[PDB]
Amino acid sequence: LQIPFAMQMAYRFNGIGVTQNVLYENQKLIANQFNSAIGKIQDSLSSTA
Amino acid sequence: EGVFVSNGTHWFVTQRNFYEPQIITTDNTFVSGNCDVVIGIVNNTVYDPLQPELDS
Ligand SMILES: *[C@@H]1O[C@H](CO)[C@@H](O)[C@H](O)[C@H]1NC(C)=O
Repeated sequence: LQIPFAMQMAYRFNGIGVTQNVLYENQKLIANQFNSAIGKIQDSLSSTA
Repeated sequence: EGVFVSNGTHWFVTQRNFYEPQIITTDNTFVSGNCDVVIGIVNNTVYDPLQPELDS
């Protein structure tokens, strides 16, 4: 069933017991923290065997 | 506890796992802040079930 990705992430926030307005009010920060955390994994897997 | 949906012209709340549309009210929704922050918010009326009793 399709759903917009920020609305899926808002359901994940309800699932951990965080009220979903906390996602929509911080969405730009949450996306930047996710994108940066995937970047650190490229660096770890590039640098270290 | 739900999701907002539209049939194309009108807006409803519904439960997430089974389509059952309901009028959007102060009781099936909660407020947080103003409309300037949320990416993709839509203008619609939210009904207040006390107001008909004050109109009486
Ligand atoms: C979806 O993307 C369009 C541009 O393609 C934008 O105008 C709109 O505000 C976005 N809506 C949501 C719910 O993110």
